[PDB]
Amino acid sequence: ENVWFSHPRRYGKGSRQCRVCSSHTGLIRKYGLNICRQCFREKANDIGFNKFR
Amino acid sequence: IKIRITLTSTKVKQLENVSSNIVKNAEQHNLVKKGPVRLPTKVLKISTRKTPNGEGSKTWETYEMRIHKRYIDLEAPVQIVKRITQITIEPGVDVEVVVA
Amino acid sequence: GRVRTKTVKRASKALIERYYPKLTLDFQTNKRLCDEIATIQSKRLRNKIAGYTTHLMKRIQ
Amino acid sequence: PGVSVRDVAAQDFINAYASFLQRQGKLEVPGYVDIVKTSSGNEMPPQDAEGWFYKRAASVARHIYMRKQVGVGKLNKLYGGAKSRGVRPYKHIDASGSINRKVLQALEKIGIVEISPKGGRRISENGQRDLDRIAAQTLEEDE
Amino acid sequence: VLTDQNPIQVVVDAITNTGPREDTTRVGGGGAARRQAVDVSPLRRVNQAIALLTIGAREAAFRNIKTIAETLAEELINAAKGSSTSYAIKKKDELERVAKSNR
Amino acid sequence: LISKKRKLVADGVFYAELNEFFTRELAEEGYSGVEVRVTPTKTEVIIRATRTQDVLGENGRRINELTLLVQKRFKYAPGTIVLYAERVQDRGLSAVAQAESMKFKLLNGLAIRRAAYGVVRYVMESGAKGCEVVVSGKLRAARAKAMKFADGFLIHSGQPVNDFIDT
Amino acid sequence: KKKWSKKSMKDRAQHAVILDQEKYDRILKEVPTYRYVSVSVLVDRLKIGGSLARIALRHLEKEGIIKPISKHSKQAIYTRAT
Amino acid sequence: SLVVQEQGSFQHILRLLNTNVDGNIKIVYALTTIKGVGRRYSNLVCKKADVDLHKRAGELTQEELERIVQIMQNPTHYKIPAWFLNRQNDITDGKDYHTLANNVESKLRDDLERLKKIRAHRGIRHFWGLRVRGQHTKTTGRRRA
Amino acid sequence: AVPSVQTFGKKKSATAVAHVKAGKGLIKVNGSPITLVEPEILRFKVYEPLLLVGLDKFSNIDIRVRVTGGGHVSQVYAIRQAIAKGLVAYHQKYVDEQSKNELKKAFTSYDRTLLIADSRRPEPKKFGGKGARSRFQKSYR
RNA sequence: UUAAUUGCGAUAACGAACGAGACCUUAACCUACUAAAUAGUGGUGCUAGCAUUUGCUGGUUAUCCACUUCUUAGAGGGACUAUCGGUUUCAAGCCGAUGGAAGUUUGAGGCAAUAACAGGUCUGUGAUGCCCUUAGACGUUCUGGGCCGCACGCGCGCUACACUGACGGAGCCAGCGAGUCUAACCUUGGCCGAGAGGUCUUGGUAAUCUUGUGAAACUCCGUCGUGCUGGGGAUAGAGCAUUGUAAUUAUUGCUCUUCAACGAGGAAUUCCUAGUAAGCGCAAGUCAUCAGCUUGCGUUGAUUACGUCCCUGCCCUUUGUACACAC
Repeated sequence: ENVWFSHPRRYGKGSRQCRVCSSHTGLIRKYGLNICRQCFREKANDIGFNKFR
Repeated sequence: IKIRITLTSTKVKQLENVSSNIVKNAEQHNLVKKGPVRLPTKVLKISTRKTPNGEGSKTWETYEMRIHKRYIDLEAPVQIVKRITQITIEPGVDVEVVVA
Repeated sequence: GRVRTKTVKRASKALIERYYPKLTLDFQTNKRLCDEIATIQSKRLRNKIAGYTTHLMKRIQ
Repeated sequence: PGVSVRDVAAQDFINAYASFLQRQGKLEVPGYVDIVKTSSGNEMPPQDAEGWFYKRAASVARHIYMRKQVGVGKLNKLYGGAKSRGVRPYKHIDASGSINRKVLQALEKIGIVEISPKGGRRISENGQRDLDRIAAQTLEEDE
Repeated sequence: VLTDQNPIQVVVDAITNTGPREDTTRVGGGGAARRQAVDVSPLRRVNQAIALLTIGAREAAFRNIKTIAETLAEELINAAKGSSTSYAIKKKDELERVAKSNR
Repeated sequence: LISKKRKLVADGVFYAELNEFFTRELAEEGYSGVEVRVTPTKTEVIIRATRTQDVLGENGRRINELTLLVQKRFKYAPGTIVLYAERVQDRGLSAVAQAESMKFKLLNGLAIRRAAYGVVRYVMESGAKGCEVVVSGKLRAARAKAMKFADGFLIHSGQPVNDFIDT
Repeated sequence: KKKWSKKSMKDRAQHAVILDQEKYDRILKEVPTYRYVSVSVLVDRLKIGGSLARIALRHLEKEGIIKPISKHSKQAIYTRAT
Repeated sequence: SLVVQEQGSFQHILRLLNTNVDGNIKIVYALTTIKGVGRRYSNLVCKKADVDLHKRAGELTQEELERIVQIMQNPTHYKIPAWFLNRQNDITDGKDYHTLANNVESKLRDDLERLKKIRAHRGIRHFWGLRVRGQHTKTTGRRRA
Repeated sequence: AVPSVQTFGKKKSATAVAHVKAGKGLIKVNGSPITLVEPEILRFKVYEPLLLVGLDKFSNIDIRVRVTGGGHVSQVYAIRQAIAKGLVAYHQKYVDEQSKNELKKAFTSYDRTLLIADSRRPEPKKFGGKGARSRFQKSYR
């Protein structure tokens, strides 16, 4: 029908989801990562993000 | 024709020898050129809490990554874009040929 | 504190064990000689190894 | 000698150029001089009342002399300041765009600042000579 | 302008005239409280002298028409000549008397 | 098109997505790692595994299927990405291979003590200077306790642990 | 509730806001005896409000007696010029 | 020297717009006592009246206070911006108004009563005594009763 | 090829380069004379290198200094350090040691900061406080 | 003795391993190398203003030439407490003075051992055993409220309680970092409006354009005056705009007006040894819009120790124990 998904999710948290688990709440949109923070820690050393200091 | 070799990577050693090989191919034959220009490194930094939950003392992190950018400026006719175009590419670093 | 680690202590004694005259009574002259003798991966580490060696070179006199 | 706008202190020159702008008010006088607050950050209108327009024009023209191209937003950012947002902490707030626009256009009418390429304004050729002549005067007034 | 000598000379004699010579210390050890008098090093004498002069003029300039400039000037001049109206001189009297009583 | 900062962030995500897909699909093939080499137009993705014969598989349909699988996912063009298959060297010094191997032994029903000590003996006989495996969870009871099987020496702090130890 | 603090100023002795005559003779004959004069000095001893010392401090500086030893930001130091 | 004497025309207290206007202070700030006139509006009124801003309230000639007073009761007639008034586009008629000492408080009660009679959210909360702009009240606004 | 030398100087993050060539005694900063500072109190602090030894050595040189970065006092400390090093550099390409060595001794005899830059630099901020050493207010109960 | 079971040495113990240290990153130094209109510098032409007497201040990418001091880097150097004088079986080392850019492991972080909590999380996971449940479902989805609701009690924070001030003019200097492709981001410039903001365009996938982020605190001229006042802006009334399908228990921004507590804070308690505290603003994160928050950055920059176990806690040894879920 036309009422199932008529709500306009294009300007908020409901319009964005993780590419790994599609989790809400905290995400990392910086540099267009679109990944939530807690699994970002697990896969941090896969994208080239290291920790020296 | 103003061929410029742009190189970006995260590994300094692999990007260095690619420039060295490109500059060593340049100083052979004649190929009057401009040497490696050392652009400032772009250091990404995403600061995140270590705790996956909300419990725990405030302990933040910083996952950083350095991008080294160097461009090589060439100046010669077609008789070297049959020759320079033979990419000396190692894993990591990339090349973008730009003319004029 | 300036207490030297056993790593630089044992290596310096081993250097003088077989190289009496090589390590001269001055720091700068034999500091590079220690690098030429032992495989040291750190400039800081060989600097301290030569410092203790030179000091031991002075004490034996 | 070789005196110029850079061979003078700021306070003396701006007052001197304000002095040689009030004596003959050739430039202009906007209709809303006595009701502006110079910004949304400032809480009160300037207390100079009668003047304060040639004083700004003197400061703007002197600022133009040492630079090449500026804009009305650039003047707003320069002439702005911190705003007391109540109990909230201070924050930088740009000045009133209309005020700097009227000053900048007024400097164009007399012939002291004109438009420049690559955008923005620039000191005028007649503007440079009279502004430098001001410096030769203010130094010798104290002498 | 007032008290026409060299002001640097006035500053140095003021701090030498408002630096405590005897002071008390904590010795409570074990038993509620108890004081005990000790001596003051020359370095601490200068540090205490400067601190007393600054706080006295700062407090006397609190909610008062007199600016900190004249308040500092009056405090230093009065302490220079050893008058009782000085806050620093009065404080030096308190510390010395307290140490003298608990000697 | 895409700025350099976003481009290198995207390819690492491309590496992360590709690595996890291969790990979940070729787990039974003794997958070890991947190298994503990029070159203009064509790009090559070298796959490291032990059972390289099964990695390609049945004349090569599976490796062609894997090439076609990442084809539609990553929105490439026909003939732009080619999947390779390189045999893993020093298989006894690849923690990823041993971690998968231990998982299959535990899933089959092999004894934990025999499997954990069997793999560590295989590791150091291959030419390693130290190994350590930890098994934690509900073992032999309901309350969870961790078991540690180790031999040799293992540094735990500094740069060299990242430089040397693979976890 | 409780404050544990005092609430009182003193007794505001409000004085001249516009310069009068009976004290105009006072100022011209009383400040030339000030070894140190400034804004605050005649505020206390001569008992002068806010916007009259600044005019009076500008008065004698331009006209006569006291002289600019150091007139500067928020402090106009003048002596007993004679 | 910008020194002038006084003859006796100084009055220590004023009374404008049916309210107490204390003297001894500058005219720009002595008019702030009127309920509904602030620092900016008083500055605007004094500026258009040409009353020599650096003048005490007591040292003001009577011919200038009426000119100030008339501007208070009819600002829009004396070239005052339409955006410099407290009561803009009145709900009764729509003409730009300016409430005064007694008008500021009285008109305030009328609009609350209009809000209350219509049973709006702002009207009922005003009668209740709570906040009407949406502030939190869990930890704030305690010592009110 | 006209006589000239160049130097540099920093205080916290500023830079100041003095192209001290051969001239008639012009000391300018950003195109303005030396007498126009900005703090108007540290004007004698930037006047320093002019007055420790005398103005006679300054009569055959022109010091042009361009400054960028830092606060107003940092700019002042950049200017004084640059001109002090500019004076020695002019004496370190033309003039004798007796001119230079007692020049370069007397400058440090008064204060070492004229030639030697301040080694202290801002420290990085650590999590848990507004600054490096400072921490947020912790409480119990 | 050391920050350190870090070393000297002693010694039924010898040889060792992990941690620490070592190591990595960053901040400092390089007038020595490689260089460079996406960073600059000087010079040659074109050109402007002041004085012209000899100069100074400028503008100018196709006007070209030369350089890398400042600007960025890559490969490297430098720092080891070096020497001397005291103290120490005269050993580890410590202290003072004798270079330096750096002599509190050069400063600051990263990494960070064995064992443990019956610590936090099934509301991160398409990781989860078990229980409940699955179609008027406890799933997903639609509409409107709610998480903000206040008699009251506490914890982080922002404004202050005015003259070292407030207000109005001028001077007016930083660093970190981010920014649009098949989207609509950072927006320069011109025009309109008191302002918010609107409008027509331009530059930028980035040291290049936003931006020299012309930031604020700061300083100089004035207004003011010791006044619950020109301090302070809670509380409200009216109007003007932006964001969104939607703003009403005002998102926020702008203008006027109302101008309340607060006059330095009681028992008690938090942080801190150098660019550190503190004052000051900026960038980024959450973001369609909304900072009083957090993570970082730079600006101004004190006093006070160079010690102790007195209070609150920690490590080792000796000793005592009716404790072992262990004062």
